[PDB]
Amino acid sequence: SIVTKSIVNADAEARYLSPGELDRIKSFVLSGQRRLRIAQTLTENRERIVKQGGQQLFQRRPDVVSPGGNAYGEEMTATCLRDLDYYLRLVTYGIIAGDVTPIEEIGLVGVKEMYSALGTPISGVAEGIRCMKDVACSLLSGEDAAEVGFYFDYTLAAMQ
Amino acid sequence: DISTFVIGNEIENIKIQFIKGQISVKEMINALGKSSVYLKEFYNPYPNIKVIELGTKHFLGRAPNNQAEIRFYNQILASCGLQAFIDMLTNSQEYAEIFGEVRVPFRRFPTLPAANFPNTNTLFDKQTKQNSVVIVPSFKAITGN
Amino acid sequence: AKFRGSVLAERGAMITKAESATASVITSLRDGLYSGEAQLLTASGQRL
Amino acid sequence: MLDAFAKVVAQADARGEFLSNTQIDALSKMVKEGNQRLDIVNKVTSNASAIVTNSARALFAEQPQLIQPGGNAYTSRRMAACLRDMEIVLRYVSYAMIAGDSSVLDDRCLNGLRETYQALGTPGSSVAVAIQKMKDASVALANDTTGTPIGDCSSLVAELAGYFDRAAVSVV
Amino acid sequence: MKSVITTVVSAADAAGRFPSNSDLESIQGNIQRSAARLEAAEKLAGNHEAVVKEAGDACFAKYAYLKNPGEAGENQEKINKCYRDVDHYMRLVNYCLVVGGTGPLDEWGIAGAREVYRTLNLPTSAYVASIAYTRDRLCVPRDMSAQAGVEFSAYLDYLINALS
Amino acid sequence: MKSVITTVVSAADAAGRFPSNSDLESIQGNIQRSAARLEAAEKLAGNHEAVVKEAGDACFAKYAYLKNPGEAGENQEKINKCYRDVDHYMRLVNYCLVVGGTGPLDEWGIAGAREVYRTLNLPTSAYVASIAYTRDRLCVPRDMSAQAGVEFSAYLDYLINALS
Amino acid sequence: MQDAITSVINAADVQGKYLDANSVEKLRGYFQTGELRVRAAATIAANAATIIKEAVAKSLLYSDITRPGGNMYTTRRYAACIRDLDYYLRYATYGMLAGDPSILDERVLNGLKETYNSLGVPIGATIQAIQAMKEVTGSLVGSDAGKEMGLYFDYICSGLS
Amino acid sequence: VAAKVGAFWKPKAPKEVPYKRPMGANTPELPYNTVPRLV
Amino acid sequence: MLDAFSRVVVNSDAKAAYVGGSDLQALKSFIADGNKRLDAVNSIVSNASCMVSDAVSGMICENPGLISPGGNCYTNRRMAACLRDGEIILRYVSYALLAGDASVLEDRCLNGLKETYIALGVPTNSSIRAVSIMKAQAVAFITNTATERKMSFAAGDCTSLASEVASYFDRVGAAIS
Amino acid sequence: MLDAFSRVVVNSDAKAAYVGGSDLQALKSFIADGNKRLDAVNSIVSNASCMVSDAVSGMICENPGLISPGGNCYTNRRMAACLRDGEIILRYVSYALLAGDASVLEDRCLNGLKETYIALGVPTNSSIRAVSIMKAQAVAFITNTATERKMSFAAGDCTSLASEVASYFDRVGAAIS
Ligand SMILES: *C(C)[C@H]1/C(=C/C2=NC(=C\c3[nH]c(C[C@H]4NC(=O)C(C=C)=C4C)c(C)c3CCC(=O)O)/C(CCC(=O)O)=C2C)NC(=O)[C@@H]1C
Ligand SMILES: *[C@@H](C)[C@H]1/C(=C/C2=NC(=C\c3[nH]c(C[C@H]4NC(=O)C(C=C)=C4C)c(C)c3CCC(=O)O)/C(CCC(=O)O)=C2C)NC(=O)[C@@H]1C
Ligand SMILES: *[C@@H](C)[C@H]1/C(=C/C2=NC(=C\c3[nH]c(C[C@H]4NC(=O)C(C=C)=C4C)c(C)c3CCC(=O)O)/C(CCC(=O)O)=C2C)NC(=O)[C@@H]1C
Ligand SMILES: *[C@@H](C)[C@H]1/C(=C/C2=NC(=C\c3[nH]c(C[C@H]4NC(=O)C(C=C)=C4C)c(C)c3CCC(=O)O)/C(CCC(=O)O)=C2C)NC(=O)[C@@H]1C
Ligand SMILES: *[C@H](C)[C@H]1/C(=C/C2=NC(=C\c3[nH]c(C[C@H]4NC(=O)C(C=C)=C4C)c(C)c3CCC(=O)O)/C(CCC(=O)O)=C2C)NC(=O)[C@@H]1C
Ligand SMILES: *[C@H](C)[C@H]1/C(=C/C2=NC(=C\c3[nH]c(C[C@H]4NC(=O)C(C=C)=C4C)c(C)c3CCC(=O)O)/C(CCC(=O)O)=C2C)NC(=O)[C@@H]1C
Ligand SMILES: *[C@H](C)[C@H]1/C(=C/C2=NC(=C\c3[nH]c(C[C@H]4NC(=O)C(C=C)=C4C)c(C)c3CCC(=O)O)/C(CCC(=O)O)=C2C)NC(=O)[C@@H]1C
Ligand SMILES: *[C@H](C)[C@H]1/C(=C/c2[nH]c(/C=C3N=C(/C=C4\NC(=O)C(CC)=C4C)C(C)=C\3CCC(=O)O)c(CCC(=O)O)c2C)NC(=O)[C@@H]1C
Ligand SMILES: C=CC1=C(C)[C@@H](Cc2[nH]c(/C=C3N=C(/C=C4\NC(=O)[C@H](C)[C@H]4CC)C(C)=C\3CCC(=O)O)c(CCC(=O)O)c2C)NC1=O
Ligand SMILES: C=CC1=C(C)[C@@H](Cc2[nH]c(/C=C3N=C(/C=C4\NC(=O)[C@H](C)[C@H]4CC)C(C)=C\3CCC(=O)O)c(CCC(=O)O)c2C)NC1=O
Ligand SMILES: C=CC1=C(C)[C@@H](Cc2[nH]c(/C=C3N=C(/C=C4\NC(=O)[C@H](C)[C@H]4CC)C(C)=C\3CCC(=O)O)c(CCC(=O)O)c2C)NC1=O
Ligand SMILES: CCC1=C(C)/C(=C/C2=NC(=C\c3[nH]c(/C=C4\NC(=O)[C@H](C)[C@H]4CC)c(C)c3CCC(=O)O)/C(CCC(=O)O)=C2C)NC1=O
Ligand SMILES: CCC1=C(C)/C(=C/C2=NC(=C\c3[nH]c(/C=C4\NC(=O)[C@H](C)[C@H]4CC)c(C)c3CCC(=O)O)/C(CCC(=O)O)=C2C)NC1=O
Repeated sequence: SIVTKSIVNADAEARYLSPGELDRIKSFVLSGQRRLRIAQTLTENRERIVKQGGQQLFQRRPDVVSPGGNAYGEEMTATCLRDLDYYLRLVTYGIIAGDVTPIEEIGLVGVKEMYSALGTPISGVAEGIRCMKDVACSLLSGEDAAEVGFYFDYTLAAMQ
Repeated sequence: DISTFVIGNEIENIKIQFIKGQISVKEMINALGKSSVYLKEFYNPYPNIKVIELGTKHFLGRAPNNQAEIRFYNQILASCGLQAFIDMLTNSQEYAEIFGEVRVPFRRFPTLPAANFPNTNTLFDKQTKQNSVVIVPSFKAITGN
Repeated sequence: AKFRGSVLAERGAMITKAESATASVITSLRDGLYSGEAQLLTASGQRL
Repeated sequence: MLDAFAKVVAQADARGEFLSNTQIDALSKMVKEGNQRLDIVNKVTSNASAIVTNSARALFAEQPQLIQPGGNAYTSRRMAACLRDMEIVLRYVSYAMIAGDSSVLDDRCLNGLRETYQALGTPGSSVAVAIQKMKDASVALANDTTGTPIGDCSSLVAELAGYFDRAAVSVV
Repeated sequence: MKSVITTVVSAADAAGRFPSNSDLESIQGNIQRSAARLEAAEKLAGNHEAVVKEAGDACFAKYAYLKNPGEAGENQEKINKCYRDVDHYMRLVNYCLVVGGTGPLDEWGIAGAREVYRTLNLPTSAYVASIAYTRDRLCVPRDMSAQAGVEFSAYLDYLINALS
Repeated sequence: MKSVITTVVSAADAAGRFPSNSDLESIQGNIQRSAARLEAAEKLAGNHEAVVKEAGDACFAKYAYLKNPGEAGENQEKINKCYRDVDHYMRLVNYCLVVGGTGPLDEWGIAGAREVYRTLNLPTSAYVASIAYTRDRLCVPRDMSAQAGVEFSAYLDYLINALS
Repeated sequence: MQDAITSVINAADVQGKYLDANSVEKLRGYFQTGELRVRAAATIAANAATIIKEAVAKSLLYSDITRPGGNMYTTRRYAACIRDLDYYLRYATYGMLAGDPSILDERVLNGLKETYNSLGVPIGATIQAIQAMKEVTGSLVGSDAGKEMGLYFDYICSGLS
Repeated sequence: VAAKVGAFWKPKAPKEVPYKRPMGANTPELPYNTVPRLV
Repeated sequence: MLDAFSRVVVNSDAKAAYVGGSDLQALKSFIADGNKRLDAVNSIVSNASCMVSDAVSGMICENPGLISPGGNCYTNRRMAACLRDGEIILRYVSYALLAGDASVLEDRCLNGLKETYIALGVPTNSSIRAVSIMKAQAVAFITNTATERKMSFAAGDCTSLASEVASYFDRVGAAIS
Repeated sequence: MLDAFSRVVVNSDAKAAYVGGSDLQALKSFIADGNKRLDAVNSIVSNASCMVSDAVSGMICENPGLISPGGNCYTNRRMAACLRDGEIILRYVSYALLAGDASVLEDRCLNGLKETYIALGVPTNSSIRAVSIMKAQAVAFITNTATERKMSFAAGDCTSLASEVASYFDRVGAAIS
């Protein structure tokens, strides 16, 4: 949350929120009705984003679903697509919070040591996040897509 | 080890800067304790009274000595914050005597102060997040000023 | 519009920092780091 | 014995996987190098009598105790055995150049050779000097133009020099 | 091509006179500033591949509209030309620290640049976001000397003034 | 090899200079020292089979258990390889009095020699009992000059302290 | 610490669901009052020293607490007590912006009743100084903001008893 | 995916300028009639 | 037009390369032996009107076919225009000594001079002798071995400046011919 | 590198022989003629500044295309790197005369010099001219037949010191050639 992240920056320096930090929190709450409409555009398009984003992934990385890959089998490919739904849900949390804090604490902290324990290619999960960003950003306008595009951009770099 | 509570890029430049021999063990420890990883781990969830007992534990290997020390660090954490706290520990004369610029701090079983032995043993014998108790909240007031 | 204008420099700078770490872990892996006998003797250095 | 193409197949069978799409594309660069890798093997095979003899003659000029009586390369039978060890190591380096993988070199030639020269008394620090002299005679002959079209063969003679360095630290 | 040297040997060539005592007194100041500006050139020559990476994506962090279809960097080989355009300007700033004047940036970077970037639809507001990021990330004890960062950041806002 | 002229020229090249006039003094001081140093080496080369024969059997007089069966002087061929080895060390000292340094003794006769004699079960005390006999058989009249015997007895001292 | 936004996202995330229509109304209730909190938080940061000055004069100044034998008698003991009122005013302003008292349970109230028992600081007089800060603050920020700020002044007083 | 190592925005230089050059005062001083590292 | 620092950056521009620590060290020695360059320009420009009156009248005493009618330095008008022709050449050499290369000498003084003297009928071999006496005059003043005037310097070796000024005077002779 | 003393050691170790007899006699000649040799090294390092610059600027006035644009000594960055090469070559021929053996010249200076002078494109026939110019100066400063400067020496025949330093200079010539 933009509010929580600005308080821990002030509490660390033992001070009050500066007028520049308070001015950012003001336009964060006033733009809440517009940011709630961007998160609901993705919430009503899960079937298209997770199905298309997962179909595009298996064409750029066919070896993860081929016999011998991590996501091989009916139940294993389903868990594969289950994870793209976990990360699309967190991106809607971050659009509403105004910060990458919900994505970081749920599904980015300890994610590399996690996937390495299951034997999952971390670069195959970043490829599926880049393919969901292609579907999701095509549902939005010029602005309101750069906003959605950032939370997909951070999840890529932070995951690698 | 940081693998379970970091994303992976918070203290990556401090590591590369140390392996090149550019910074000493004392600079790598000051730069490591005043990072976003330490602030998120040992400053946000706890009050300043518990942040003092953890700061001496990690950077000095011992619990707080006496009341004059608790009220000295408490005034730093009220005015200047966390990063001025870490500088007062690493730049102290006690640090330079026992750890210098080439050693990493250790558990440091103490003897001489009145309760520093049993207090330092309660800090280092408890596991991380074992409970939310403050070991040395303060010293019971001795008569006088 | 005012909200984005205040966070644009914060956001692009935190993405550059995350990619400088990936580039460093890749040149460090090829440079022989993490191949030591003390790294392969841990369980998390075997996953890496 | 497996080449560069069968090396990535053997690494993927131990994981039980199909080849990745960047692994097919990196094998398509080796096919594109191709005609040039065959120029390097053609240039050190057509001069293989002169790589060995010019770098044998240069070895007994700096180390004259090797051909003194009692030295290791002193007799007709021990001199002819030094000249064919140089011709064998040059043979398996050119096999490893055409394969793209040092697996024919260190299974057929380099494995067990350090412990063999110690059983015979052969100074392995002097075999390494004779290998490093064949390296300079080969890389000076790999990058001359002389009937080939002009281009960049620099990462292929850096691989040829790497096989000679591997054989020279494995004899001692 | 614009130096301490070339402005005093073409002023006395235009008057038709010899090198005078005021001409040699300008070449004395070329000796004195050379310790500070060649230090800034040597730090830039060893670190240029990381300072055009972090300043090239200060353009695209600020201007996300440039990656739309029909825009300036819309495929990957136009984004690589953008970092190449930044790396051309950092090479020319490094030449000005060596020469001792804005000669290589005037002739090879600035002359003709308004006509090119208007014809080719390249916004110069995104070129100056790349150069003002580099001027604002300078740290005069950390990155170079005190006076090495005075004239590293003087050729950087010579580009900012001539592209705006 | 560190030598007479060589060790000055190699130090006048690490500084990159020409031969100094204070670099021609230590050359002349090393040429005048080598006059007596060559007189020792001419004596040892002109009469070596006599000085080896009487230094070899001083080892077997002191260590008469080496001629026992099972030991390092058991055959006659193992005896002849003992007098060969004393003649090898007297030859390397002759090379050290010409070079004017302990270079030939280090590379060609000391490096790895201690590890050879352990694997072959030869006592290093028996190699030094034949060089110690040669050191004090020297007489400053009737053998060489009193200055030549100082250089000759220092390289025999370097070899004694290297084997033992 | 977690604010009203964090607590609404948590109730949905602990089921694995997206934000439904009930979650969006709880989020609109926060965004509506968010401009009144930013305005009270800016006026408290400017009069932070005047609020504590006016609040001590009303409660602690001329009593047994400051006379010889009181807890705030000596000068070190007077400065140490107004440094505590800076803690309470600064952290109650964090909790008002966030709309959650979660930062008071962690950063303020943990181990605080045990610190005051060791030193001998009076609890009944501490609560009366925080209640004087609630009046002085509610006069600067009005009734709407003053009734929200007093919700966290009361949280400290109830956890301190 | 999307790794940016080095100067990714331009193809590297050929680097094919390998030639010998006398190392005045940098030539390694070797032993004569021998090889290094003891025997 | 160019100097020695911008001659370096047009060589690095041909390779699209940054000028760094290899060929910065050749420029740090240019700055360090830089007061030697400024004393050497100052000694040329202080003896310049004796130096041009002696090289032109030295050219007359070598070849006295220029004082007979039909000569090219015959008239009183042509002697002034030859004594002005030889101090343009000294002026552009001392620009090239002060700068560090001979690209002010190529562009502004030696462009079209060969085509001018052919169309004027100015004899070429008498002119090379006029700049060769100026070459021997220049290396005498800046190594301080002049027989009629000695100037006060600090002590040291300036023979590489005097081998640079003779390459500038040989550039004038090669383009006239 | 080897001097005259190291070389008889490495030539007799290669035979397992003692140093004495005909090989020790040639070492007495080095000791006897020791003062005489050190003047021949002294009569080079005192003129080593103007032995170089007379040679580099001497080959320019015989082949003046080297300063024309396109020539190899055109820019001041190319002319300064040629003056540095004539001093490096003369620094090792002085080292090889002082040591009495050509091995410091053959290893540190001429090893891989012919392969470097073609990759840069230095003209070979122009480079061996300046060596031949420097060769004539060295055999003149040693025999004391230098016509612009004499030296105060003792009386005696320094033949075969000049013939030995003649044999080093054409060894520099036959390397790059
Ligand atoms: C050939 C190069 C010359 C020539 C040489 C002679 N020099 C003679 C004697 C001599 N030389 C020096 C200087 C030299 N000795 C040093 O110790 C040092 C520096 C450390 C140097 C430069 C000295 C001091 C002497 C001794 C003077 C004396 O006592 O008389 C010399 C005569 C002795 C001999 O032949 O060995 C000769 C012939 N003389 C020549 O005619 C040519 C041109
Ligand atoms: C100093 C008063 C500043 C400060 C800044 C920090 N900079 C950090 C990294 C950094 N800085 C630059 C630009 C700089 N490097 C160069 O090589 C040149 C010019 C030749 C310049 C102007 C770059 C490109 C980077 C990233 C790579 C690197 O670390 O070298 C930095 C490290 C944290 C980070 O990665 O962002 C800091 C803290 N230091 C200070 O204390 C103030 C804020
Ligand atoms: C001086 C009065 C001495 C002394 C001298 C004697 N030496 C006798 C025989 C002898 N000497 C050598 C010298 C040898 N040691 C060396 O270091 C060198 C040169 C490097 C040499 C040549 C040898 C080989 C011999 C044996 C010859 C032989 O046995 O025939 C000697 C006896 C004469 C003789 O036996 O012919 C004497 C008196 N002896 C002394 O007591 C003082 C200290
Ligand atoms: C003016 C007097 C200067 C000066 C000039 C120098 N002139 C130098 C050499 C030189 N001068 C002449 C002309 C002169 N010689 C003649 O035979 C005749 C008449 C027929 C005249 C007028 C010639 C021919 C030369 C030599 C040319 C050459 O060597 O190639 C000269 C260099 C030698 C020296 O240092 O003396 C200088 C410096 N000298 C002065 O000090 C005042 C200031
Ligand atoms: C690299 C070490 C050489 C060099 C090599 C090049 N060869 C090029 C093309 C080429 N090579 C062949 C022959 C192929 N068939 C064979 O039988 C053998 C072995 C005997 C070989 C290598 C052919 C037929 C061709 C032309 C076919 C084609 O190009 O499609 C080549 C590319 C040409 C260019 O880049 O211009 C290179 C670089 N060239 C060198 O300069 C070094 C010394
Ligand atoms: C004297 C030592 C020579 C000689 C010289 C003459 N030059 C004459 C005319 C002339 N010279 C130039 C070139 C000069 N002017 C410049 O502006 C520049 C550089 C930018 C240079 C190098 C020009 C253009 C002209 C024509 C203009 C004019 O006529 O004044 C000249 C006059 C010829 C005549 O009318 O008789 C003379 C005598 N001639 C000689 O014989 C010696 C070698
Ligand atoms: C070579 C042509 C000369 C010679 C030159 C040396 N000059 C040295 C020091 C030096 N020179 C100057 C003169 C010059 N510098 C200026 O700024 C101006 C006018 C504006 C002029 C005319 C100065 C001021 C200095 C002082 C620098 C210092 O000493 O710190 C010098 C010493 C070595 C060096 O610093 O380069 C030399 C060798 N000396 C000669 O004998 C020939 C003739
Ligand atoms: C020559 C440069 C150096 C040298 C060589 C030397 N080698 C031998 C003897 C043998 N060498 C081998 C070598 C190989 N056998 C293999 O199968 C392979 C591929 C794996 C190699 C490289 C073998 C088996 C022998 C013994 C059999 C034989 O008769 O050759 C000798 C002769 C030793 C002897 O006669 O006792 C010599 C001299 N020695 C040198 O001094 C050079 C440095
Ligand atoms: C020696 C000095 C020197 C320079 C400074 C550059 C200047 C320069 N840049 C470009 C060319 C370009 N420059 C950019 C740069 C940008 N576009 C963006 O998205 C951002 C606005 C911005 C930097 C972040 C792009 C995309 C092109 C290619 C334009 C095109 O192909 O249409 C061109 C056109 C020629 C070509 O297409 O190759 C030129 C002359 N070139 C030089 O030779
Ligand atoms: C220890 C032994 C040793 C040497 C002998 C020299 C040899 C040498 N010279 C040059 C380099 C050079 N050498 C010359 C010299 C000449 N070119 C000519 O036209 C003339 C014929 C000739 C001198 C009169 C020039 C002009 C260059 C520079 C070439 C260039 O930069 O393009 C280089 C390349 C290094 C560099 O460019 O900085 C080397 C190794 N250097 C050494 O370290
Ligand atoms: C066009 C330009 C041009 C030059 C610059 C000169 C350059 C030059 N000088 C010499 C030849 C020489 N150069 C010198 C050098 C010197 N003499 C001294 O007394 C000084 C101390 C020192 C200069 C500092 C010596 C000693 C000789 C040998 C002949 C002589 O004694 O002069 C030679 C070779 C002559 C030969 O032996 O065949 C050449 C070409 N000649 C030219 O044609
Ligand atoms: C034993 C050490 C000690 C000291 C010194 C001390 C001071 C002290 N001074 C006070 C007030 C005060 N002190 C002053 C003092 C002054 N006004 C002036 O103009 C003068 C410059 C200055 C006196 C020389 C005033 C006016 C007040 C009342 C302020 C108010 O109520 O607003 C108060 C609050 C009311 C009270 O008296 O209880 C304390 C506690 N307490 C201590 O324990
Ligand atoms: C961030 C949360 C937090 C708090 C609140 C905190 C309080 C705290 N209050 C302290 C003391 C004190 N606190 C007081 C307070 C008071 N005296 C009165 O009469 C009043 C009733 C009351 C103020 C309203 C006094 C007088 C002392 C000093 C006791 C002494 O010196 O013996 C001390 C001991 C250190 C010192 O003396 O400075 C701590 C650690 N620490 C924390 O981390």
